[PDB]
Amino acid sequence: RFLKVKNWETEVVLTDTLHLKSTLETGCTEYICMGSIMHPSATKDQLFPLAKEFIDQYYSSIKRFGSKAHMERLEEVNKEIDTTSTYQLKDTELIYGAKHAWRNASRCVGRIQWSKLQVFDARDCTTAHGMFNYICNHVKYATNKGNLRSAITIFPQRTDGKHDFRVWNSQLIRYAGYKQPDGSTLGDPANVQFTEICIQQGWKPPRGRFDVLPLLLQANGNDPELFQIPPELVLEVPIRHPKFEWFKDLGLKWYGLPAVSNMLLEIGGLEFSACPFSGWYMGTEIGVRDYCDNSRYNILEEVAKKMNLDMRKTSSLWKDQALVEINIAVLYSFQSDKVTIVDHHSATESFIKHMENEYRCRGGCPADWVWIVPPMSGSITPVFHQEMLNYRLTPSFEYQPDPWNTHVW
Amino acid sequence: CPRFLKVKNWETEVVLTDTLHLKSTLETGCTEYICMGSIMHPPEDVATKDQLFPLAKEFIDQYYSSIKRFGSKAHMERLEEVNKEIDTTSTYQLKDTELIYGAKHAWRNASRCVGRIQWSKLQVFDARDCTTAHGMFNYICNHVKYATNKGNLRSAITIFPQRTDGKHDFRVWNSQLIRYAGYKQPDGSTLGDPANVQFTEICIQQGWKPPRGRFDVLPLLLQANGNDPELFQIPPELVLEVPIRHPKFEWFKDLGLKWYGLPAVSNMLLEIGGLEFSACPFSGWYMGTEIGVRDYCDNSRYNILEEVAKKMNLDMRKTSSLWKDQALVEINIAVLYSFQSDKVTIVDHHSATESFIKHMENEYRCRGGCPADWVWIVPPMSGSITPVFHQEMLNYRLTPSFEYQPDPWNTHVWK
Ligand code: HEM
Ligand code: HEM
Ligand SMILES: CNCCCc1cccc(CCc2cc(C)cc(N)n2)c1
Ligand SMILES: CNCCCc1cccc(CCc2cc(C)cc(N)n2)c1
Ligand SMILES: C[C@H](O)[C@H](O)[C@H]1CNc2nc(N)[nH]c(=O)c2N1
Ligand SMILES: C[C@H](O)[C@H](O)[C@H]1CNc2nc(N)[nH]c(=O)c2N1
Ligand SMILES: [Zn+2]
Repeated sequence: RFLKVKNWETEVVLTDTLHLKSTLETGCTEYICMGSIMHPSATKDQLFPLAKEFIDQYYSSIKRFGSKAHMERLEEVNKEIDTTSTYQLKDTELIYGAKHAWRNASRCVGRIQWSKLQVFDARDCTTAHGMFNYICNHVKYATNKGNLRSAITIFPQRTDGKHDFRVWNSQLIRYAGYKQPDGSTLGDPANVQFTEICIQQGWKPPRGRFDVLPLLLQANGNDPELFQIPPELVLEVPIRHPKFEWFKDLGLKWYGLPAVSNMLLEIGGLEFSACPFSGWYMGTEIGVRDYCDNSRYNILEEVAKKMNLDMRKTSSLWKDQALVEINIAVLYSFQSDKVTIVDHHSATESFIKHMENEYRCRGGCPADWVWIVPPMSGSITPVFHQEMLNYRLTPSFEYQPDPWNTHVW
Repeated sequence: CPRFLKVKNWETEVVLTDTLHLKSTLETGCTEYICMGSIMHPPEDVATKDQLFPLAKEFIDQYYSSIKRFGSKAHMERLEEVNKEIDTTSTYQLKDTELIYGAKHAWRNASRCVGRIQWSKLQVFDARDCTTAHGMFNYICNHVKYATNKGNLRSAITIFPQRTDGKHDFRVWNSQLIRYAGYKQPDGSTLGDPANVQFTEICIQQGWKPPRGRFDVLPLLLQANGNDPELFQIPPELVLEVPIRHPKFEWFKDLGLKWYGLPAVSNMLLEIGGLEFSACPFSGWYMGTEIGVRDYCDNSRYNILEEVAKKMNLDMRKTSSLWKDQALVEINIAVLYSFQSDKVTIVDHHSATESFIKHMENEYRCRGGCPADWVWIVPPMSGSITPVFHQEMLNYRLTPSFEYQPDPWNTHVWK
């Protein structure tokens, strides 16, 4: 079927044909929808049709479907799968696969940029020291003195499952979290477990509120190893407020480079368990979730107090006032330090434009409303009013288990 | 489908187990290859004899299970009396007790409603003896006055006769009992509520004389027994309204905003045991954001962010200053303050969502689940600083239920 999606603000109706091409499951059925579940539920024989499908859409994308080059590649991949229990992507294929996995990421609001992605091939890597060198170069390239540039670094694909390359950090750059005797938590509570694994591995914690975690790198199934990122490569921003001169005294900072390192890139049936990728921040990521989640840095009440707000009744919306002021500060700080950042109004605007683009040239755009709508001021951004269809296209980024649950030393 | 499904809360790590989904009765719109969770709405004939039997049995069984009389003499006797009735008259009539049970459970089952902690406290008015539009008018006035209660609002539903052959439907043509008119001007601007322009034009055609103001209460347009609909003015003393003022900004009063106290949906269809109640207006009380964020600040609605931002002396040329966000909070502070001051029941989105989490947890324990539509349950401002944002939810359709239905002017055969 052709499916329609309506924007209820503009009455614009788009027509989705692209969904007919998906094979992977969403988790929903005709009787139960799991649209708000965060994580719902290879061999020679499995591997070839997947390989064939990806190769097919690649040569289709470059308008050479059924070409001699196409036929040979199909033949080449078959004999290699047969003889080696796997196969290797051409460079052009790797780049195409990585850009399209971003393009297909239904939960990403930043996808208007999908084709501007710098791809670093690290499939010749064999050691954690190698991984560290590769990741350092990535961080340096992507940070670019504040003029952030999208990048992905791709390490060797999974083979027998026992020689996995893994970045054990969930992001390349995050702040430590410490469990106080107090019972309270210093730093970022989200990272308390990982911080303790690093300490247990020999890392000497400064026990501060914003200590950059070391890299914990696993290469070829071996034990992971600790590395400190050279600090001149770690760009950070002191958060200050344009009208509240007391905001600086709060002592808040964040890092400029968002770099997810715990996901799995899947291309043509090949699995890349280590593929750190980075872009730039949407302000709410920091100002709403990182800072104001009860299970994170949880600063709302501190801020509302310096704002001298009545905090006795919820209906004074003191939390909503403090939240807006915090997010103003973050945007103002990054902008003032010339560090790339986008606000949720601009970002969601761009995404509606991107959707339109994708429907026009590709016949659809998979999108996850639950994730796309910003965590504050939802209905005054255009994506709130935009119906979206969610479905799974490959190449893709997938979740994988945390390494400390499968690996033994 | 698996017998046990798990939902997690990511803020509190609390995990809940759902078994109620097994009783799901029809389509969500989703398939295993595509999710339609953000789609708003995913023949003039009626249920046949053979279609009606198992639907009725299913409901009656469920009713007698709820009163701990499953398999009793009374249960089996009711089943037989219903069956005889469907067989000889092609339909059947609900007992008052079943009617009340069914309405309460349609609310309880309403996956998009955050106020369901209140579901068992619902005044049901049986208007199945109604025959004319004047009678519908009488019943609706009585509803409004009861539910309003001088500002101490009480949830209520009034239920008109069920559908028979489909050519004799009772319908309230209004989408809500109380709403403000909208008027398209020759120059393209809109006066009043742009959402209601179509319906307003219908009323005007039907004989209504429009004051052509910013907040004119619309008349009722009421259809009884499949006849042409008729106009009635709701007595203005029965329409409680709240002028919007702000605790700090004294200029806010000058914006001349007000809203009505009673939210009352009148265009949905109530389905009980396969019976179809096409006119079933129900009402509760407002969550502040419904008015402060959607009614006032949607671009296609009253759209007042700009005017408010101006009076707040905010820098409005860069989006990153968050001038829209700042004014939105203030508008919603005013709405809550104005309702509380006039002692009209209202709930803020923090209190409401926390109550719904408690409600949901209780439902999981006593009922084995609680269907919920995250896209609708999460508030339209400040989403992640409410507890429902972090709550995984399962969405599925149980019956009895409230359902959407075509707009009556689209289907009506004019006499
Ligand atoms: C360039 C600027 C970018 C912006 C502004 C952006 C924005 C976002 C945001 C706000 C989210 C929600 C994540 C959360 O709430 O935790 C997200 C998710 C995601 N992004 Fe993007 N992103 C950008 C670049 C990228 C790049 C370069 C990639 C990969 C090459 C990418 C892949 C993804 C994926 C796979 C998700 C889903 C996360 C999950 O399922 O956990 N994004 N993005
Ligand atoms: C008593 C206090 C109540 C509160 C605070 C409340 C709150 C809400 C809210 C905020 C919505 C979303 C509305 C929107 O965004 O348009 C909603 C939807 C809904 N409510 Fe409740 N409600 C209440 C009472 C009731 C009652 C008494 C019923 C039925 C007997 C009911 C049935 C529904 C239904 C069926 C929807 C679905 C909306 C749709 O799909 O169009 N509610 N409610
Ligand atoms: C269990 N989830 C693990 C991954 C969590 C995650 C995945 C992808 C993105 C994010 C948010 C961080 C981010 C990443 C990127 C590339 C850009 C951005 N603005 N923000 C978190
Ligand atoms: C397509 N229109 C169908 C009805 C739209 C609608 C249904 C249910 C609720 C609402 C919002 C009004 C409302 C009703 C009730 C009972 C309570 C409340 N807080 N708010 C709109
Ligand atoms: C329960 C729900 O799935 C979960 O809280 C989601 C909701 N939407 C989100 N949206 C974004 N962008 N990021 C998130 O982490 C989440 N969390
Ligand atoms: C496209 C999207 O489903 C639509 O804008 C929804 C989003 N969530 C909503 N949530 C509520 N409570 N009410 C609404 O009208 C909507 N609109
Ligand atoms: Zn779904």
